[PDB]
Amino acid sequence: STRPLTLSHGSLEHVLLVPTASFFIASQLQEQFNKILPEPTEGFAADDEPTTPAELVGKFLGYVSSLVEPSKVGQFDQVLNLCLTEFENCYLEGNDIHALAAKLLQENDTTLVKTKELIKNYITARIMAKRPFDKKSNSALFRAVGEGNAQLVAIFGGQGNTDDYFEELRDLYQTYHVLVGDLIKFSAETLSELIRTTLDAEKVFTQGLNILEWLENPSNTPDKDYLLSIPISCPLIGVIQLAHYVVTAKLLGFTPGELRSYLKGATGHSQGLVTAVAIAETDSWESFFVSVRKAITVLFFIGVRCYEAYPNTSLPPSILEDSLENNEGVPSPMLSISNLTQEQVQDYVNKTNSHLPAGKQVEISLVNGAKNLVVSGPPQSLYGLNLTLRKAKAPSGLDQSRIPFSERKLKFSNRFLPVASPFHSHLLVPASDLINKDLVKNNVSFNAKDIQIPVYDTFDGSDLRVLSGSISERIVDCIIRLPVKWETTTQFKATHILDFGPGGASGLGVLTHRNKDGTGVRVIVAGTLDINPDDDYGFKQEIFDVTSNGLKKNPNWLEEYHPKLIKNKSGKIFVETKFSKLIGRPPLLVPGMTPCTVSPDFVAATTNAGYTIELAGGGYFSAAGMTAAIDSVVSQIEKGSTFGINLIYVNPFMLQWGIPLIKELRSKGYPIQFLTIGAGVPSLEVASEYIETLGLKYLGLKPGSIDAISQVINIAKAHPNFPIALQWTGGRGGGHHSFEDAHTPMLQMYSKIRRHPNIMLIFGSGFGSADDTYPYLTGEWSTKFDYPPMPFDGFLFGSRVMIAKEVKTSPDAKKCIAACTGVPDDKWEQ
Amino acid sequence: IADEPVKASLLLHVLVAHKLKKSLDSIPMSKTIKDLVGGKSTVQNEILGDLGKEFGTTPEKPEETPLEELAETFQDTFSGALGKQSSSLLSRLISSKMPGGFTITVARKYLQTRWGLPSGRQDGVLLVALSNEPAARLGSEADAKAFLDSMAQKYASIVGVDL
Amino acid sequence: GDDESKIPAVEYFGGESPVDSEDSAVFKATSSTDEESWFKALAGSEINWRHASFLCSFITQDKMFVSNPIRKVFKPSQGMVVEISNGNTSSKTVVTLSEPVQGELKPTVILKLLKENIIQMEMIENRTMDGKPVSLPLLYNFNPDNGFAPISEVMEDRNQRIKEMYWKLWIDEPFNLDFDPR
Ligand SMILES: Cc1cc2nc3c(=O)[nH]c(=O)nc-3n(C[C@H](O)[C@H](O)[C@H](O)COP(=O)(O)O)c2cc1C
Repeated sequence: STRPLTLSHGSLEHVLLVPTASFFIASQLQEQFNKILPEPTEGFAADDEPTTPAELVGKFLGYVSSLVEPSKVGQFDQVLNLCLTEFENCYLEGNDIHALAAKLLQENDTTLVKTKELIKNYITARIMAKRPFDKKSNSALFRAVGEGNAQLVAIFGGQGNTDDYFEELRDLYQTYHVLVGDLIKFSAETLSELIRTTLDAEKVFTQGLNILEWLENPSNTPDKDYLLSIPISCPLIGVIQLAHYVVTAKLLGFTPGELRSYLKGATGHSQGLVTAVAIAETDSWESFFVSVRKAITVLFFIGVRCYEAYPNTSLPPSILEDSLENNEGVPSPMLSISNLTQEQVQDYVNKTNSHLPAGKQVEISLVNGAKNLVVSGPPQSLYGLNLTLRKAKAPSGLDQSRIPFSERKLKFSNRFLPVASPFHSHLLVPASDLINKDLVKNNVSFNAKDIQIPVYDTFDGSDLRVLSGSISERIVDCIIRLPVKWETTTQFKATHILDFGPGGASGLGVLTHRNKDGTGVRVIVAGTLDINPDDDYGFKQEIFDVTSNGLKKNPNWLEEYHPKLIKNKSGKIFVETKFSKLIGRPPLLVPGMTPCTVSPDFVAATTNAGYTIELAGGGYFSAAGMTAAIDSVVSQIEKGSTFGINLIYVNPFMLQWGIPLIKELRSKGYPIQFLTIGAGVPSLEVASEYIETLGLKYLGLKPGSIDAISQVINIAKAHPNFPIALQWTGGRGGGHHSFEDAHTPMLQMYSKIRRHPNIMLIFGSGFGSADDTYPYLTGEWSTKFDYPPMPFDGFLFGSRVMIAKEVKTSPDAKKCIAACTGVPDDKWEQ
Repeated sequence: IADEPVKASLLLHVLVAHKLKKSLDSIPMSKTIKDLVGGKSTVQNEILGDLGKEFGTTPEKPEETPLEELAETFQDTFSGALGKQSSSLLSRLISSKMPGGFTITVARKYLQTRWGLPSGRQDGVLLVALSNEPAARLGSEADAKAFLDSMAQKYASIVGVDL
Repeated sequence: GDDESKIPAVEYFGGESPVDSEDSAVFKATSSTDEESWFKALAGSEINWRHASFLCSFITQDKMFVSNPIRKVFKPSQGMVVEISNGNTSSKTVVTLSEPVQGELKPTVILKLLKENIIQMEMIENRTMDGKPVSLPLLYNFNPDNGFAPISEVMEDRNQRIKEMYWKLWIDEPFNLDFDPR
């Protein structure tokens, strides 16, 4: 026997069959929760107000769990187990609260604030009724790890990921105060003992470090300076990385030994390297609070002794106002130089270090990517560097599109770092010995035998286990002396990567992704919940989700766009690429050239040699004029042989007669295979007409710039089923050309192009032989610029074919084309 | 008063102004989103997710483009449509500042009656409400109508229509 | 590794959009039969003449590219039943269609290789003057050397065959078209 109890808010309701024996207490709870429930609003888009019935049950669960005692099993445990079971039998069809909170955000009018309230309220209510996550959650990731399909590494963030680290630590203590409560008081008692133990700490820490006080009461929380000061910033980033790691392991229901055992390896960035060894050693929940005490003691002693070494220095208001007037950020001993090569930044450092003595020099501290460097020195000598750098940077409101690429002024964003000590700087070198003495005095040593999985050094990328010297000496020496090489350390092979670092969405996870996109490494941002709109990196939800859509890896461009060989019945060998598969001829075309491909002879003589050539619209002025040429092609070529038509997009009159002319020749079954729009890209409406009306097999396009490529992709979106041949041509091409370098725009867009599989990306502009094409067929061309291989579907040869025997070019023009020597890419802009 | 589809330069401006927590005069359009946000990339990447929720397609790297060059690019494929994000942003603006009970329909007919301002003006009018959000809930109904008069006077000044 | 033997082999190389075992099968055509899954299931999996026949969306007439009649005929409608006999070797594979003719189920379309380089979509009418069903041999060349449109309809005497069929259906004389119209 059961008695129905409804909980409603305006239009949304939920019915819960409460046992009639204890029903009269569930209507005592229902009135008091519906008092806590605000006034109803249209859309339910008000904050601290449920939007879904699911978020109303999760708000009730959290209201009842807020009153339950984890010692004294009161009456409200026997009313949580019936509304948390209905939660599991209404909403949680297998998957966690996180993979369905990801459903809510993207589908219903649900926000990240009330989603992280639902996560907190469910997680408090599950562990409140004394139901810890003990079972092994069968996440498709882990299933694949067990089967061997997936490999995981656990990266760990350093400093400067965010302006405020402490807000991720407040969000962990907000959502997970029930689970983290053990680590926070333990760390607060280790540090508040060290302070009375280690000398000078009491001086280093003025407002003290009883973190328990500032996490219970957010109001007393000091500025992000006493917090930003590294003797406090380091240990609390040590804490938050373990806090993510433990929160993951708990939710899963694995021991820190099991989660550690699963991972192929682990690594950290700057001072996150300590967390990686702290999780590599650990075996059991009991044998965790020894890895915690080590990590916290190390980060404490680096922090304290580095702040006593090179101290923070007061700064003239005259420098601070100028630095924040150019939006270069608040001056600090760490400066990030986005979108520039390493050699460039070292050049500028050398130029600034010319005017400075040895004690005040600036030195490249980090390389956090291909083009994402950090420099370190005295704030004044960094300002002195910044003065030189703002004299190179182009104005942000400038259009350079009409300027040659070599004449263009380089565009880049330099900023200062949210940090209060020059990490990986010679300035802190006198602290190394003192740190090492304070470690040995407290007896903190990481033994190479205790570390279970490999852990990758920041400086050289080697395993820390195989170290001859002290592991705690090497870690310190890596943090305060050695410049981190993030593209060197992340040279391991994996399928997924787990970001337990602070920062999340702007964390180290996304940085490593952009550093490694297209090597088939589905990186996971494990430190935050949200949905990736484009879906190239994951979040918290696919850690747990117990489905088939848990294993959805990233692409490995060198693999699925590896050119093959294939053979027909005749023993003819074809190069197989995405493009040649469609057209059934080699993926080599001759693009519409006025006047080289005007001649109906040269269009038929190229087709009868078994190749795809465009008839040049440019050369014809009336529907009759072209129609004669087409017919002459049709009469000359063999049966079943095809060809295409090239229409310039700056001649509206041509398009006006042309587009009908094709449309009705398609209607009469004329062998017109494809239309190539040259010199611009049609609008979505014009392209949508051309694709759906003219009954082609695919639409050629020659986008001019990056913006044009953006539009070409937008047409490829609108019409996903219809093949598009993006015929990308650099400025270095013959005839009507742009000002662009042939390479760079691909190195920006190539990812985004390959996301839509219908686009046959056809490279060209420069080529006249197999040798120089080979790098672009394979995808190795892009290795030179420090990218993953990015292989192309096919080519086009304008200028190379102009001296062919069946081209109408006058015999004296051919001697003039031949005579021309030509020049390598680099020189073309002259 | 003549009805036109909402201007996608005002919409963008309100988003960036309300998103950073700044007024309409402080942030000019001749400035990139990276410049005004400064350091914080946590803001940037989900401003780029909010612009992708409004208009859908965005340019390549709309981070370092002035908001004239970005607004102008939205005019190509925009037509008056508030969509999802701005419609929910006005739904959590009313349900936080307008007195408990005040509906959008009230304000709309009120703008139609007092001012003669149709739906294509009222979208842009509600965007001026959000961007210059009042501090606390305007419990007094008259105070909510005295705010709706001052913001419809900022809308009529900015657009350049006499009211 | 410079060994041509290692290179895969197919019939004809082409006509594969970039977006993407049974010998004796019987496919019943439902009202809500998916056209694409149907045609794939007719084509099977192996790339042979029959695969071209049901998945190419354009055939060749002379030099003109017309809409594939093989797909048009075999378009699934309720009451259609297709059998595929000998569907492990192409050379022998036949595709018989039966439909409800005067209530009862009768064979209509026999698609098969008449030769190694010739298709024949033998079309059959049952509703005749004498009762014996009348037969129309629509020939087609399967040339796998053209990987885009490997199916070219045999235009040689196509009118001669079609007429010769309609003669047997209408006229009750011996077939002869060499007389003066005047
Ligand atoms: C003589 C000549 C005529 C051309 N005519 C056209 C044309 O009508 N339409 C067009 O889009 N591109 C035209 N182009 C550009 C080519 O299609 C192609 O992008 C270029 O030739 C490839 O670079 P390459 O010459 O370095 O091989 C022409 C190029 C040349 C050299």
